[PDB]
Amino acid sequence: TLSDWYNIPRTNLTPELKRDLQLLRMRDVVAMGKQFFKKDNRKDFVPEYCQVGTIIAGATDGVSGRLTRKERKRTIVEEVLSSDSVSKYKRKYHEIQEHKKSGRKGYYKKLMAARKR
Amino acid sequence: AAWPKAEDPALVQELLDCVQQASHYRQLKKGANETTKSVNRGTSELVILAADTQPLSIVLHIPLICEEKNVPYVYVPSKVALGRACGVSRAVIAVSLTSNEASDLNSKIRALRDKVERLA
Amino acid sequence: MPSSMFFEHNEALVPPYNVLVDTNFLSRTVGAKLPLLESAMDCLYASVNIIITSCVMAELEKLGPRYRVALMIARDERWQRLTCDHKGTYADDCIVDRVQKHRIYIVATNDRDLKRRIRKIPGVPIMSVQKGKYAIERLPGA
Amino acid sequence: GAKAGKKVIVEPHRHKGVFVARGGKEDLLCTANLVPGESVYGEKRISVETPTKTEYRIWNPFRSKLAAGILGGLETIYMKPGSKVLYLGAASGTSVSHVADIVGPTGAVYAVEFSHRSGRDLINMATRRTNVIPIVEDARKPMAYRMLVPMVDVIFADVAQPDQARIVGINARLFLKQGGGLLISIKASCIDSTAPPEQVFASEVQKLREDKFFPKEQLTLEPYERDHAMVSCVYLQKEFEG
Amino acid sequence: AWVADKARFYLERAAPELREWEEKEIFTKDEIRNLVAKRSDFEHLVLAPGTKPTDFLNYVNWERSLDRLRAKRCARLNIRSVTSHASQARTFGIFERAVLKHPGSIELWLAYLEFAAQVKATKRWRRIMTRALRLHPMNASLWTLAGRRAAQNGDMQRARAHFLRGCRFCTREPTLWLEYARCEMDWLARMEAKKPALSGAIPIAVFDVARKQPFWGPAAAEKFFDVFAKFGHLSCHERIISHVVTTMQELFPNHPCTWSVHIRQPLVGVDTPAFPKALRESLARLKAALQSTTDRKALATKMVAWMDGILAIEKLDAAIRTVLEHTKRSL
RNA sequence: GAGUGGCGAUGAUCUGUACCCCGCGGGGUGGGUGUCGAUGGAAGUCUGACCGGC
RNA sequence: UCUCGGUCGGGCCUCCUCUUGGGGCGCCUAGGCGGUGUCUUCGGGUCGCGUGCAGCCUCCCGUCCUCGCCUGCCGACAGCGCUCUGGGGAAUUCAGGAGGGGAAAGCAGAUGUGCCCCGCGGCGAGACUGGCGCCGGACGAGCUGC
Ligand SMILES: [Zn+2]
Repeated sequence: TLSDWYNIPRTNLTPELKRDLQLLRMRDVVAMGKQFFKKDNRKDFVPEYCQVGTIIAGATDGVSGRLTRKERKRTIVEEVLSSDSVSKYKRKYHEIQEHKKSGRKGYYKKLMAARKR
Repeated sequence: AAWPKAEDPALVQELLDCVQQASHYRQLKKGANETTKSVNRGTSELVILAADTQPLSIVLHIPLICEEKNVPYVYVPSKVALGRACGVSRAVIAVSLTSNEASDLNSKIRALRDKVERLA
Repeated sequence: MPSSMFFEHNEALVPPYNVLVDTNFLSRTVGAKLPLLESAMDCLYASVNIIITSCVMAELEKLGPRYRVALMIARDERWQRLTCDHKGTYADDCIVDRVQKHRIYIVATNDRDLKRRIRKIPGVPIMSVQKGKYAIERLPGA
Repeated sequence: GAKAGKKVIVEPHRHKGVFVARGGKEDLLCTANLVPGESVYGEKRISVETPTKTEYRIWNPFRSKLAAGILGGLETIYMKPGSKVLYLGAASGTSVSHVADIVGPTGAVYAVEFSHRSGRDLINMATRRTNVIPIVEDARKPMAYRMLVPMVDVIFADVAQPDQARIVGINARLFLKQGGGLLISIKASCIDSTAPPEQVFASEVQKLREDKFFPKEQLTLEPYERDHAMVSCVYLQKEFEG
Repeated sequence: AWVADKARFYLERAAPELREWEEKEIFTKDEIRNLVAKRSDFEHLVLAPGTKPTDFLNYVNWERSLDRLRAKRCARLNIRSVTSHASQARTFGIFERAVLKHPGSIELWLAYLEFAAQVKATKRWRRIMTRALRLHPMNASLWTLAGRRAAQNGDMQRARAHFLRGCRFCTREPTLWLEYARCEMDWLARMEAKKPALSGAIPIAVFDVARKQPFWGPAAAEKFFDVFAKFGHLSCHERIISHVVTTMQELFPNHPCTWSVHIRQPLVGVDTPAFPKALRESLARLKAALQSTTDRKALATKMVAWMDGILAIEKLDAAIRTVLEHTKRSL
């Protein structure tokens, strides 16, 4: 616990918190080009002191600036999975997989069958 | 409560004239509520009120948020003169006037709140 | 990146122009017999305030009484005595420190050393003296 | 964007007592709530328990020049838990509440304001928090509250005055320590409206410098404000704490 | 800490009297070993950083009892021309260093005034006195002690200087007003005892001016009657008592303090046919007063305190003694 | 010849709580709600023969 | 006991006696393995709709097929960096360095006390005077410092 940062405890590193930290170094891929971020390329993304909180309330925004009962979800990764563009994630993923199966081994196996046939 | 009271020897006249020119450049938020929105949103470059308000408490609230946003405010003694200074056909009780990047109007706002800073 | 720059154009320098004066320039204008405020005024067509750092008056005073005329014209009480606080009393590093910080000033110099030193940092004017008048390098006005 | 109820973790910032709350699509600078459960002016804030208690008011660079400097990339802010800060031009006590959240329970904020109405909201906030003192006086008369303010570590200066360097000059000549912190917000349109803002900023720096401060850095607050500078300097020494 | 250096000055400053005590036959050599080592331990304790007024008074008590030990041992060995003034000068040094380090310590200030009074250092006592009053001006103990010792020395003008400045400062408690009526009427007791003094309107001015003060209350006015109620052998004590009772029965006329002085008022100038006469006069005022509509519980407690407040006197009618016991039972 | 009644910056108007079935009226599910329920569901109630002293 | 000249010595000074055909620990990486996720292909299982034909249809399991991702371990060659009485961890002994916090943290001239006479001076009531509404002289009861 930091003594001059008002006792933020050390990171109780769980696999869900580690998923959330991965998502926070990877938020540029999440907002798929609609929003770009401060490029933060440090090697160890897990900090020394963290504390998982929630936004409570602004006293001027309660109509549109407030999550609902079916959206106050449990992790940041569950929020990203709850949001849209998940089929957009899968679409870009199969562009990438279709480019990484380019000429690798099913290609040369098709060539061997084409010659031997 | 009108301690930044503008003087009728032509400082009021330059205030209302710059109100009219900002009204012709569409830089003008009229009325107390829209003035309050411009100050709270921080678009405001200068703000005039009217001390001829019949209860002046209904415009006493914006000097608070103008002190918070650090924008100059000053009172002219007639809401009717402010009202047809805007060109409204009703009485405008408190007006706010914003600016942009490049205008001679923005220069006139600059010299005008220089005079308001000579008051306050 | 400093305020009021648009791709190596300082819009922050506008009349009344500020001008840091160097010992090179005070020596070569008292040598060229060319009065300082009227010929900077005449080469910029605009009201200037000339500023003379204590490194510059320090170096002119370190130069001996051969240059007592250049010192007595350098201590014109019209002018802004810009007091510096650093140990060296070395004018070229004081000027490039100051111009590098604020990037408002016009630097009146003649030496290839310092002129070549502040051609490297963008948006600063260099005022020289070509034997009958002054010259301005990179102020895109007059 | 930063909707109420989104999960957002909090890590410390580089400064002492300043926190940064990283969420999925955004990040939010925030301080630690000194009086928990209460927002001052109606702002979003963050609650978290140790692994009820921990609370973090979200701090706005549009309503605070000091948050505009911390998001503006300031080297030091001179204020830490335990400091004594002399706040100048304290309208309604909003940024005074964030400074009071930085210096915490053992610190002390000495809020000065001229206006009586912002005096009243300042007495509301300063009745809620016990490290801030309310002083409703003229900042041009420091001998009015010379019985109220001891030698402070930091002076924060946000006044919209043409004689800003003189006001902060005499306030530092009465109340600021040997080698003191000073952090001034400057409005070039407020000092000299017909001059270019870099020249107004450099001239105010020179007036502090012949007022015997020592400028460490200058940054302009310009994704969040226009023609505003934040000058960080140190009184009578080159290095801060002495 | 340079405590060994500054302590080395005070020890080497103490050395030639130890020389003279070794060369006179008064102390012996191992006694001086114990003496030098204990002087040293005190000097390092005293010049040490974290010190206390207890520590300064420990070394004052020990150094001064050393001076008395050398005095009695000197009287044993019939020595003369050995003197005490390095001990007294040294003790003034311990005190000056004491009230220089802990000046907000009235144990130190009153003890230093006690030493300066016991060594017959009067002018120095007044200088210490003024320094003590300047650092503790809200202390009725010090203002009272200055005024009283000034009065017993005999300079009543300087006494009134210390007192009137005292009544200027100590104005929360009535205490110093009580001691200035007590000392000014002590002076009028001296003046009428030696026989301005014939009128004596000064404590009446203390009374009527004392009306306008933040302490001015009925119980405190009863303490004024407890002050003025002594020295009944005077010229105008009936006039002063009568002004006190009259003014309280003009300003607070519904209080058991005013009824209590309405009881005890004829018993001022007494100490004997008038004693049962004014005692039964106080029974007429008593029976007239206990029935009065006022704070009857407070008058009952005051008169239990007063009937108990007579009992140590002798030569009284036992019927009166028993019937006042039954009146305490009845109330 | 006299006395009353009369919009708007001291805030007019406009996009926007949904769709659908009918003659300003009525109906099928909304979504967010705020309650008390409920029997209903997630949802099932650890291991079982040694260990300590000497 | 005043100096001078000379000489394969030394003190003194200089630059070599270090920078390795070397080792250790890392970085990088072809790749391997572990955890794990899709895509193709076929076979089953299933919520539901429709005509309960034809089918449609959300979900689940396996196979085929490969590609992929882990602050994951291992990692050859080539290359690079740090270091070498090899490299780590703990216990303690010793030698230093930096920073915080606390502390009246205060030896600028260190002469016992009291009275009286002198000397120098300070407050100070009260009193006169010169010159131009002021400034100045020069008297002084008393009290006090040194
Ligand atoms: Zn310089």
